[PDB]
Amino acid sequence: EVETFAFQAEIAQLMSLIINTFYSNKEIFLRELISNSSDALDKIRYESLTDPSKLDSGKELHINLIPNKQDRTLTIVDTGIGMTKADLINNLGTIAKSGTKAFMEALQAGADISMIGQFGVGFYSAYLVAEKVTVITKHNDDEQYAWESSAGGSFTVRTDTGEPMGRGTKVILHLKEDQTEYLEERRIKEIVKKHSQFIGYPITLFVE
Ligand SMILES: O=c1[nH]c2cc(CNS(O)(O)c3cccnc3)ccc2n1-c1cc(Cl)c(O)cc1O
Repeated sequence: EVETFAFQAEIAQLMSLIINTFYSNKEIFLRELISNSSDALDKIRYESLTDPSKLDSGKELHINLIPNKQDRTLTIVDTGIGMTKADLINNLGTIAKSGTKAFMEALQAGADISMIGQFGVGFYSAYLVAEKVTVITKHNDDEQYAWESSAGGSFTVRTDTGEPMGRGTKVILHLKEDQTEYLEERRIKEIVKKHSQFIGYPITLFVE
């Protein structure tokens, strides 16, 4: 059973802006996704201070970067708080309608696409490099779900019966044919060092 949803008009417009605008500094997508993972990890860290049983689904708080040259995918895995099915559907737990507005008002006021994260809609910068994005998530209060979208105004949600994660979120970037540089170890290392060198959780770059 696959459910198909329409993006809210402001999100479809934000996604069209990211896909169609000429902007060479595409590498910021990784900073934005690592920042989202760090926010999810802060959230489970905080919640577990009062209820340590919330870490029954996994005590390790980390981020893994997994390139796969054969599948042409870059996967960002975190063991953060995860998202419920409702959260996924409601713009991946973001304030995307009000954030898209504030980002649009900022762009007209002298901002560039790299400031997207300040408006809480940094997730959608994944479409700077990916033709398709799959989000696998597991929250303690819900089952494991897979969100997916190739943009074009719609997304799907289905239960994920493949590899249970325990808790957290997996962002699978199906890279555009001319964005394969983001599968190279030296390029990922460079971007992590430049934009995410002081994240409060271990970032492990997997090798092939
Ligand atoms: O899976 C989750 N759970 C998350 C939880 C948070 C924080 N959620 S909360 O605290 O409910 C919130 C919502 C809206 C505004 N302020 C705070 C942030 C990112 C999360 N993520 C997450 C989201 C994206 Cl898009 C991602 O790339 C990776 C992630 O781990």
